[PDB]
Amino acid sequence: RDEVWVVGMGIVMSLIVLAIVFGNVLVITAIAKFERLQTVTNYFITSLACADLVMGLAVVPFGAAHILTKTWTFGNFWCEFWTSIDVLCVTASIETLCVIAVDRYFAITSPFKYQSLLTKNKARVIILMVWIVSGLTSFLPIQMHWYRATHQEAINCYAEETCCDFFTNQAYAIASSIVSFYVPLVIMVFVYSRVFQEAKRQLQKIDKSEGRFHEHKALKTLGIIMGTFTLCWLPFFIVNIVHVIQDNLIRKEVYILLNWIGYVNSGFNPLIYCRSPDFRIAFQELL
Amino acid sequence: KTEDQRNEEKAQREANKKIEKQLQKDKQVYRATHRLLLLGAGESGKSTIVKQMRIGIFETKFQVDKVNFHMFDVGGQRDERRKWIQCFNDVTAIIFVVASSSYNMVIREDNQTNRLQEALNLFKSIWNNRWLRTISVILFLNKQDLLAEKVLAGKSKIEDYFPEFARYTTPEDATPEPGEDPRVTRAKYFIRDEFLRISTASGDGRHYCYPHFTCAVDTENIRRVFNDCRDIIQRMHLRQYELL
Amino acid sequence: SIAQARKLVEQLKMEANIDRIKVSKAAADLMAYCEAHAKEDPLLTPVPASENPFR
Amino acid sequence: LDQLRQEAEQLKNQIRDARKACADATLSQITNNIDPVGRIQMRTRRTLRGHLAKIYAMHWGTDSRLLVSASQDGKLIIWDSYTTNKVHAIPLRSSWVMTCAYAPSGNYVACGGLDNICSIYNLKTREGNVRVSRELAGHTGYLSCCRFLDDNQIVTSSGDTTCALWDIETGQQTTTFTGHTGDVMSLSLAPDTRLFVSGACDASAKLWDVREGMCRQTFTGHESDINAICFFPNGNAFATGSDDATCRLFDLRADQELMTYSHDNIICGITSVSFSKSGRLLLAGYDDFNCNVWDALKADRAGVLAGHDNRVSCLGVTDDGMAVATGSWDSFLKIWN
Ligand SMILES: Nc1nc2c(ncn2[C@@H]2O[C@H](COP(=O)(O)OP(=O)(O)OP(=O)(O)O)[C@@H](O)[C@H]2O)c(=O)[nH]1
Ligand SMILES: CN[C@@H]1CCc2c(ccc(O)c2O)[C@H]1O
Repeated sequence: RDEVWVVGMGIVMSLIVLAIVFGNVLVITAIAKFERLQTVTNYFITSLACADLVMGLAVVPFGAAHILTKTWTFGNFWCEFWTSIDVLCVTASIETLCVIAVDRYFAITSPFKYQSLLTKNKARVIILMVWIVSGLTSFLPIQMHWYRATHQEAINCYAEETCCDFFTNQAYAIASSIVSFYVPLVIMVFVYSRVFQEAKRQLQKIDKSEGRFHEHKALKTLGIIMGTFTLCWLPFFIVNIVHVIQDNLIRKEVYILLNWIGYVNSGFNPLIYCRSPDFRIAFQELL
Repeated sequence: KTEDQRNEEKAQREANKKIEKQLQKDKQVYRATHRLLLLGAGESGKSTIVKQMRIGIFETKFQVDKVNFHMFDVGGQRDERRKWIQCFNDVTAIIFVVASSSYNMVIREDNQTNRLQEALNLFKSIWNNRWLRTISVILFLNKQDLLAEKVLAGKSKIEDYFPEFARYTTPEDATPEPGEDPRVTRAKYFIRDEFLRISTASGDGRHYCYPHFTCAVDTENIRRVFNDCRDIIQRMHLRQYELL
Repeated sequence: SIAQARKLVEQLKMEANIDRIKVSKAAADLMAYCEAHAKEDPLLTPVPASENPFR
Repeated sequence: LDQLRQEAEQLKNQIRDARKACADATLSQITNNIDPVGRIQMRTRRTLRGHLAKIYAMHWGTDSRLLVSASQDGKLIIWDSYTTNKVHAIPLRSSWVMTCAYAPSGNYVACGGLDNICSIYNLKTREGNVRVSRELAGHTGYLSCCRFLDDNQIVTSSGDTTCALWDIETGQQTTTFTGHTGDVMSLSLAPDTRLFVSGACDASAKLWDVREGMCRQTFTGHESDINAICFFPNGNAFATGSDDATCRLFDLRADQELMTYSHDNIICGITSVSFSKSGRLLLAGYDDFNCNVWDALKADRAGVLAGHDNRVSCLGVTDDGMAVATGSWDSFLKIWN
């Protein structure tokens, strides 16, 4: 009954929160403490870890109680604040992934000019720019009345403090979806296609050179990287676009379910982006 | 002391700053330059190759396509033992120059071995060194013209000096430039496969070898070096991640 | 041959004859020195935190 | 020639027997009732950064503050131990250097490398910093170590078997020391100015006399190359480290080794050896990314120094004895107290 549903969901949300916070803090401490892992590339990784730590600490808890209680206890100023924090964290993480992909592409396809282009001071500018861009689409319209729409059922929950829910007009939903998801997605696809072509070419050359005396790795490395992100974040943005266009097509429960499916991707990122042996060695030292 | 000591610190502190700026300026120049270590056996056309590549230790600096390369050649030691090899750990690649023509020739002292066999032993010693685990090698099998003349219309036979030539069968898949007699092709491919046998024995994928065929009067060597360095850096970056 | 061997021969002869003492006396002298200079050594026993310059 | 060859054998037998006769009792048997020094804990107090490449050599000044280091980027940097700021930065003619030294007077610094030239840089003029005062050339092999007898004269060791003593004022070899059959890798000046010892790729180590030029004695205990050497503060004993894990202690008066230091776990080579002021502690660097502290008298390990990301290639102890400094193939230096 209510005991059964409430009890089981309790054992899952707590595990999710603990796993996210533990993984992110472990990665951040590993980067900070040891000078060996300090590198130009790892600054993007620590930015991603910080953003996911903020999201796991902030949005998951308060949101968890809202579904379980069936009511929102905090007042009107905090519902908007929580929504803004959610949008900020999601956008920042998704864009940091694309920044990492572009850095890898430049490192691989231009071996001679990699050292000159990217420097320690240059990376800070990019990270600040992406954080400002993420903040601009998150806090500025949410703090204002731009996000709110005119639907009758909606006008109510903006008037009543009891129901905290997300109702938006078509323009903001479309703009946020395009800014957050699709533009990074096409860039990642093109980048990884070119990188895979380069890897295949090098393997063919080495096979021609030394085949007589002597593709799983590339497909295993990319398939994982692209597939986890696509599976975690693809359905939510398409249903977010759909539900505004078509009336009553998508139920609220399915929307919340896909939104929560999107959240859990934060825990997987430390596993995907920190498999290097240096990361393993360091973890043993503190642990 | 007291007020007086503070006075020294500001100049001294200005002083640390005067230096740090110069160090930061020099680091940018240091990062870009690529260093290649040039090594080989005596009388293997070393000077000819280094001269054609560009117009106790000798260093030559040249640039190709807005990229700076720095070269080191250390012939002063004359030493069979070699612990100066420990220094050259950060080199991008090692250029090895061996004379393919001198198969039927004798080292002057003790008649211990043919000149090529000693070169093969030296290459084996360098390849398996503990410090040089992640450094690649580029081979210039120099004196290609003389080998053809010594094989065609030459009394000397590869069979006597190298017994394994009879058992070896040339692969028909790989072919030379048009017009060459098959015999010289068999000779050069025997010379190359012998080096590749040691090269691929214990590589483990970290470092590779690129065998090239070169002659005295040529200018395409520098382009070959540039392309090989580019390939080495690309392969190192690919292996750094999990793709390759 | 004579030049090389003689040059050594002479050497070995020079180092052949030299006064020697038992290892016991040398060990006792080393122990006496180490015991005498034990207090002055800062590494063996840490000094006051304010005393050392680095800390 | 055979008769001369025959003589080379009888002399060896007499020396070996004479040495065996004097072995009244082992050193360990003498010292067993002596209480151990105990656990030793050391922590980093300063970290010095700024070098572009790895570090081969360093040498503390005669004062407890000053310090000098060398690297392949071509720069000598004279640091300040107390406040960790760089006083001088000097470029170099060649990018390969393997040694450095600091004069007892505190006015000159000498550096050498793969090029068979020894350079002497002068800190005193202070106009446009350092300038190359004296260039010393004439060897046929790379230089491995350089130390100052005095401001006027310097003694060097070469990759060629010969060692030489120079006069800076004229730049010519006053005396030449010969007798090794391999490369000479380290020499240390004794607290007594007259004598210094050498260690070479051949397992033999030798003791020379600067005035006459004659090798006083020879020690051949080791099995492989010797990479480091140092004196006991008394001046009557010296210790060596080799490629194998063994580090031994020799005695001048007894003309034979007294004790060997080794452990079952350790298998990497040695690159540095130094003593404390009292002489109780023997500090040795290792190819493995660590440093071990040995108790000379008890042959029992006491502590471990760790924190470097690569092999340690330099080590030294201040004259006052407060701190020990180590340099590694990582660009950074560390001060341990
Ligand atoms: N016919 C012919 N002669 C060549 C060829 N390559 C080199 N030689 C000759 O062989 C010589 C070899 O160069 P060396 O002068 O021995 O080179 P090195 O650098 O002094 O040699 P090391 O003793 O190794 O330092 C060249 O100077 C030419 O005279 C070639 O392809 N064909
Ligand atoms: C309340 N949850 C929000 C609702 C809308 C939204 C999310 C994430 C990224 C966006 O660009 C959005 O427009 C979701 O996390």
